[PDB]
Amino acid sequence: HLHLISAKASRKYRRTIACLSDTAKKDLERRKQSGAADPAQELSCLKTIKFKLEVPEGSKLPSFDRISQIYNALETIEKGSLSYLLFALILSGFRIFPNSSAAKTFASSSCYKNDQFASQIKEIFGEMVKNFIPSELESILKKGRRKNNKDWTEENIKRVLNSEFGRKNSEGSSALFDSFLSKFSQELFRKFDSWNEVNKKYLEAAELLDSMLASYGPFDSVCKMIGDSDSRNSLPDKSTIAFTNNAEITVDIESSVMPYMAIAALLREYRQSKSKAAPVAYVQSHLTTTNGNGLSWFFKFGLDLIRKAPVSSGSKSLQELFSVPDDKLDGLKFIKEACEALPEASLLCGEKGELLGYQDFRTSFAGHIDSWVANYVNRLFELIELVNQSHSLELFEGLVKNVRQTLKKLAGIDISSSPNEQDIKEFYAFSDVLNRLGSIRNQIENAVKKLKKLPKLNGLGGGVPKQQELLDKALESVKQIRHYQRIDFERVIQWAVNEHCLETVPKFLVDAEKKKINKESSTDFAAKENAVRFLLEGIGAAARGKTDSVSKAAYNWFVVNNFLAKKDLNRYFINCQGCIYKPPYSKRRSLAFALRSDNKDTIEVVWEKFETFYKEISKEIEKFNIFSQEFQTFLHLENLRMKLLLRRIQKPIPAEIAFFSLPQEYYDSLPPNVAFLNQEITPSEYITQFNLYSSFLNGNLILLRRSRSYLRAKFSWVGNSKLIYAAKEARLWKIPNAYWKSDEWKMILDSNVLVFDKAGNVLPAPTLKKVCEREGDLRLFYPLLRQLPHDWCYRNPFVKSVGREKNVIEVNKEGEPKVASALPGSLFRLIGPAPFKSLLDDCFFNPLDKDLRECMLIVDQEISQKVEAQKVEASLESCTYSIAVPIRYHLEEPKVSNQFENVLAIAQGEAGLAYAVFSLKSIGEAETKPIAVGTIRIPSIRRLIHSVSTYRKKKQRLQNFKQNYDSTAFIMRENVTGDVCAKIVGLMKEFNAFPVLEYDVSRQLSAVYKAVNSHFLYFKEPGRDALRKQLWYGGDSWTIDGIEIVTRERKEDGKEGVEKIVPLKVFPGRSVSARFTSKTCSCCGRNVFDWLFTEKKAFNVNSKGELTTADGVIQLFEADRSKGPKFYARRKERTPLTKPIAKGSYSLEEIERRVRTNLRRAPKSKQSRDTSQSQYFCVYKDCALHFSGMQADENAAINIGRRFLTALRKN
RNA sequence: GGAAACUCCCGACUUCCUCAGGAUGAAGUUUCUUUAUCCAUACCUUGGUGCCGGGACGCCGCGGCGCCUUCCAGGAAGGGUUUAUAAGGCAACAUCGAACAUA
DNA sequence: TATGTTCGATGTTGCACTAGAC
DNA sequence: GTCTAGTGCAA
Ligand SMILES: [Zn+2]
Repeated sequence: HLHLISAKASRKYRRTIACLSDTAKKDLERRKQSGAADPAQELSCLKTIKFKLEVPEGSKLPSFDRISQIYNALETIEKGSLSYLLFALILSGFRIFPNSSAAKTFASSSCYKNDQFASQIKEIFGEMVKNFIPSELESILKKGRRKNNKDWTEENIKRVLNSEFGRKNSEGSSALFDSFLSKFSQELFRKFDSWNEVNKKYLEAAELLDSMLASYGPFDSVCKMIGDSDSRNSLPDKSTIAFTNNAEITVDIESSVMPYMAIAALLREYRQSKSKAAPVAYVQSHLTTTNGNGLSWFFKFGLDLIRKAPVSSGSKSLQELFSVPDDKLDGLKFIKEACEALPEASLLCGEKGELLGYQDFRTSFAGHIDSWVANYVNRLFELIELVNQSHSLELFEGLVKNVRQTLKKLAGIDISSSPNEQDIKEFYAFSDVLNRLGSIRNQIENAVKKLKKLPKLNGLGGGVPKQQELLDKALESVKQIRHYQRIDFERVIQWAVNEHCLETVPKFLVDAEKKKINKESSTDFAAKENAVRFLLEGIGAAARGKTDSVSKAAYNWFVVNNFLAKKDLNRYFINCQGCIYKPPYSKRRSLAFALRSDNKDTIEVVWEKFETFYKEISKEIEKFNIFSQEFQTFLHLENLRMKLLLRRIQKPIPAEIAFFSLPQEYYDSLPPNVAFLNQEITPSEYITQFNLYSSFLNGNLILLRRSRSYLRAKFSWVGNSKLIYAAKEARLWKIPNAYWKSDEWKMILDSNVLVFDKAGNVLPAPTLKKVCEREGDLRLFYPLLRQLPHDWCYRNPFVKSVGREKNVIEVNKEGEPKVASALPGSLFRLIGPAPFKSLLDDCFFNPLDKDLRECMLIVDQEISQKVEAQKVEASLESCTYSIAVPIRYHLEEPKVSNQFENVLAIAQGEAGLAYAVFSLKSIGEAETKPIAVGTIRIPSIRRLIHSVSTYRKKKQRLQNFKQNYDSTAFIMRENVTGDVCAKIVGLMKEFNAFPVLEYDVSRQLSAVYKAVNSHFLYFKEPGRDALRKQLWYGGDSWTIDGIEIVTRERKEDGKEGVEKIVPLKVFPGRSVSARFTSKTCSCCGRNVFDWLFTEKKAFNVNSKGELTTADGVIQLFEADRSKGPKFYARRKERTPLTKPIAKGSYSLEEIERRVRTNLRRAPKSKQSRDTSQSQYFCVYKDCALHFSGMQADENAAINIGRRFLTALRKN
């Protein structure tokens, strides 16, 4: 038919296109002038693939608890976790730096008089120079250079020094310091023969520098300084940590709030140092330390060493230069404690395995931490300004300012004290307080500033959840919630009894109902039938659909008591459609059922009837599980009754009576609905606060009713990028005969790599060995290696595949095959389909195209909860080990260049999508004739619409234990979303066009459309952008040469700017405001909205219904009455509009509905999958759609095309 | 668009198409589709299918049956309706806010 | 405003080179 | 020649 590209072909089309993006073109250009292309300096993207790993059984795999334990070491902020220690370190008076050198200088702060020297430098050079202080000077000389920075030419030396000193390329400039670097650089080139020699001989270099400087001015001896600090260094070799006397120590403090202080402590110093950097970045520099570099020693050598030596006795006293008294030694005790507490690294090891250490996780750990640091620090600042910019009120002001100190001290801006744990507690409480008052705000506002709540202070967490413990808490939570449920229920009714305020138990509805219908309606007949409905519906709802005892039981009630016809009951109950009670003066009125004429039950009776029934199930529910389908239903009934029971009160309630008497442990937060307990008598408002128990009850109930879940532990370690290429040893390969006609394979036989079976069947493992050893580029056999039966596997992270012989080849990051030794039963086989596996190959054989990146090991332990001992107990089920391997598509390859000629206009039908293509060439007023037009199926859509209104139970799929809400709905949208973009992508290829899509305006369905737009159109928001780049392979924008478009921005207060034209850029899609794209006609070219407005601002229908317009003659029709009501239904043809309407004179509005009704007519057959008004015809007798018909999508598609086209009043 | 099915909901236990490549050929102006061995082993989704079960609607002589039409006396011309050539896949963690809806 | 559902979004990781000791 | 513990390099 018109079959579009899908799968690999579309991935190829999209990727190719990426390469044609504006940036990519730039990159290629750069290569001409640049010559060599950097992998990291060109467009790329990451494509992650997950492969479960087929670990062979008979492997020494650890218990999940053992696996679980480590993971927690890594991610939890409790004592015995890395986060604590890092926190302990700062808290307990220490500092972490990226390198060893910066550490030594810091400690020996005294030896280097940076303050004066800079002072002097300014006077003499008359400008402050970046990083030109003795302290920093020492590191620079001492530091080493890599890559092409090592080249020992005068120029390179100057280049580096320039950069280090923030000196700009000013050759012509006769700057005092600029000309000093040249002299210095020039005088350094001369006297040392390499950079490596410069580091070794660092006082000589220091000297020289001081010597040169001597000529310009009087400066102290750097080298002396260097020697001086050098003499006093006590620090362990390469320590990236140091102790500060100026620091404040806060040992033995709360784990929950420790993070708060360290950030605060560091933040405070940010100010002392008068740093120019952002606060967010100052702490990340100083906490984690620049790529986990600080922790590389600290987690491996600093940890080891800090357990083995004693705080004071080399004694960790002189090594870290502690206070001689114990002014600040309380500090070492807290960190010494932190180190032993952290368990030694365990059970994860490298190849030829030896255990991995905490230093191997520095990158990820730092990323986790710094992410939080960014977020938390941003909060405070938000908080402070948040603050800066009825006894309780008394409390606020008094208590408000104290909040400033909390925020300020937290932020490190107050040196009055370092924040107390209580400081923290106060903040929330205040939050507690402000919030109430805000509501009060709203309290008298509907009678007729924002003391709005303030945001939370962030926290950190992590580690596998304790499944059993959490479950048990729920169980106890549930028992207690029910228990206290009753008491609040019992007492309030009891209170009512004494004050005798109870309304008629069943009158309530009648009264309440009757209030709804604002009219006489005889005495009490019109409102009592509807009162009988209501009871039925409510109780009707609980058991409709369910197949439990109670549900069927309820059904029986309806059956025995004969409220409705059997057919009727079934449809309500069994088929699950239609309803017992219609809201009066219903706007939809979807054929309200007929309660049986015969039954003569009275409203008072039903409640007595129902009440009796209710009693029955209550006896029964006693024999069932709390977590049960039956109980679930009963609760539904119980709530209705209980509320109805509660609702029968005509007087307000005493606060002491209704106080929601539930302990705190069992619950957490009450929304704002419940922000009260002067003026607290609540007129029938106990219902909502009352509803809490159920909702609260429901949450725990859900958790315990969930049969399956999984817990996840994930690990990412530097250097975990090695995937292994192994041969399928057990198989015999019959190379096809026709393989030898190609020169390559011809070449293969000669090399004698191959080893045959007596039968002439190649043996893979044996042959594999040959290929490894035949000296040279392995690349010779890459083609064979791609054909030779092989498997991609991964080494067991816990055991040691030492290796005696070179079994297989192992592949790294940029394609780095390395003949390694693989043991038997030591590899895990990656499990995935062909396309997936193939990429893995490409990563090996073809690195420039794509290469492997660091992977993540994910261990999902699946647990399942089941009921025993009248409790829910969880038991471990299956463990799956998976590997997520990022694939970097360097791409950065070009093909035969091209551009978009046509345009793709897209419209979305609710049962698919429609398009229209226009040529770039036809840019004149006339001839905007669409090259092509059509529609595409896309079934998912109807599935989405048709499911959301059905409200069916979401598909059960394993959920993380952490997740407490269903994500089933989300995934589907993601899916539906995919197919929609696919087609557009598909269409795009054929027509070499770039799409134009309507801004949005079924609501579930809109969510997806919103998303679809994310993929093509340009948006700033990171989420929207991220989606796009995924599709277009990191591509940014494609600009069409020779075309451009008219833009119209705004200035201020919604004011029109100016019509400016610029070159046209498509991302690869652009947008158009679809204002009544649908109303207008594609062929006609005339909207109907014109007289719409014109007439509204300031009626001669004919016999068949003709109207005098400005632009033609609009012929409005009514339901044809030619053959009778019963018949069309007979064929199912929907009663077409062939019959005219002529009432002589019509209202302004009347035609509006008429025309409304008149254009988007519906479907030909009743048995359509379309309910939407799929068809629209231009009204004029002129338009060809009048007699013919069209699809709204195509039409709208066209208008859309045309409208956009006008814009590009460019060439 | 090739080949197929036939009213319409809600539920219950089975089968799995498609999939990335390598040396070939036979044809059809730098492409289109066929076909041989051969490596790649099939992950996560959206799905499809077979099956019972509980029901419903539109006719009809509590029960039979099921897309509308029309012509030979159960059969030949037409209409519609629905589709599988399946479709998608960038991971992870921690944080924060509320966000939509339904009558 | 009220009845029940749910996502929406920020921030971070998915380093690479080599002097000196294994 | 092999490896890892340091930390520079691009930003
Ligand atoms: Zn028209």
